[PDB]
Amino acid sequence: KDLSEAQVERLLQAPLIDQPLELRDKAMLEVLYATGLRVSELVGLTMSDISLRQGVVRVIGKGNKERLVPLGEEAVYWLETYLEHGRPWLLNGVSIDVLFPSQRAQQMTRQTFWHRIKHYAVLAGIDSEKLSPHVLRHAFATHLLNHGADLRVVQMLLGHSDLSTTQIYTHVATERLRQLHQQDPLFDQAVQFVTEKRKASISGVQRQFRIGYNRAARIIEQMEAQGIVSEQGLAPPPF
Repeated sequence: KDLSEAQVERLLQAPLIDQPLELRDKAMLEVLYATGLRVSELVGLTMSDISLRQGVVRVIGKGNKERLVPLGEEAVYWLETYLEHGRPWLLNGVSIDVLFPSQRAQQMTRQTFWHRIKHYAVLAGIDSEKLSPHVLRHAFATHLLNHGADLRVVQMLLGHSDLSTTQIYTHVATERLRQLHQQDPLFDQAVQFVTEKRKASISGVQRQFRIGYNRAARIIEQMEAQGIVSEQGLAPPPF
């Protein structure tokens, strides 16, 4: 509307993670998707706003009021990965507190990050000129609410109410913070992974090739078709 789930998934998958710059953008997109943060708040995050251990980001929103927004598992993974393996290459020795610095160690603006988002939207087969931040945020929201594994209860009560983007993300943050307060080209690669590791799980295929949940799922499905795996409720091991 006009964005499909499939366009959302391609967009998140488009970044090329051997490039520090795109690995940054990958983390940025995953945070945006999970948290519903505004682009202006995203590009303004500091290192001190993140807690990977707690799984939350601190955002100064309305009234300049600090609140904690749960990041989710994918954003945590890609943040970790970015911090270890991408961000140092963006500084080249320079020392700054900006979480997502530009190519040349400066804070990005909403508009320069938006230029990045347009680049990935093209690869994803999206009209990058028609696309706007509010349409993007709302497609992220809708997709999150419909596929977040921990959000099925929220999906059931509110998925059909056609809430605003902000309302979806507020309900998502509430539910996720409640829980925290309680204590295909990859097919041949995938076949060799599953026949080797012997466990066939959507989660493992997902984290093994760092792809989205639904792509991992459609890869365990192309396998049940071709005769390779046991059914949720078979092929010999290589070597």
